[PDB]
Amino acid sequence: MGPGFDFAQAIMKKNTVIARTEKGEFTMLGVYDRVAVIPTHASVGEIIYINDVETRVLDACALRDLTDTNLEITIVKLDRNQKFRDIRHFLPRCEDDYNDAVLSVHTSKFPNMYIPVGQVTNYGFLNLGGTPTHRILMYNFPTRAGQCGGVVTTTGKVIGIHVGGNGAQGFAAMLLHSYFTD
Ligand SMILES: CC1(C)OC(=O)c2cc(Br)c(O)cc2O1
Repeated sequence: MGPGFDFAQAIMKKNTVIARTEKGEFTMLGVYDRVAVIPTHASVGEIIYINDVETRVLDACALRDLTDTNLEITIVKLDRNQKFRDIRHFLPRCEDDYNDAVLSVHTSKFPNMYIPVGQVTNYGFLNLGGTPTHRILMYNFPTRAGQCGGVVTTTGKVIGIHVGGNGAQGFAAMLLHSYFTD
């Protein structure tokens, strides 16, 4: 409908796949080469389904900060025959607050879904499902089961992936450029 939705659509149309694990179907953001991200609660194994194709997992790393605190981001390298468009230059370098964000989801349950969530707070610490978690972003939208892995964008920046909610607020794990240096 406007330039926020334009940037979100550009990311969804080229840089997402549908990931299926034993714990469900997730929006999965591809970042560069065969490297993608997914919430750590997806419990990625040795094999994952990518757009309903059986795919070997070459590497999976559940990220923690240097306090050894959960970040809820797993970086996955996929044995796929095709590379993602490199979007690392759209990742923030530092922790920050944002205005006017969009949460975008693409699954069998929620195809082509875009939500204007408004202001995003650098919330920091969250007890997420009983697990102490750092680098959480918060938005005041009643997000629901099925939106985990959804991409959080502003115009020109990919800032997080949706990892939970409490019925009134939604919570995303930050994406930082430093997670994807090589
Ligand atoms: C009520 C409650 C906790 O129920 C869910 O199952 C749920 C899942 C996601 Br994902 C979310 O953003 C928010 C949610 O709200």
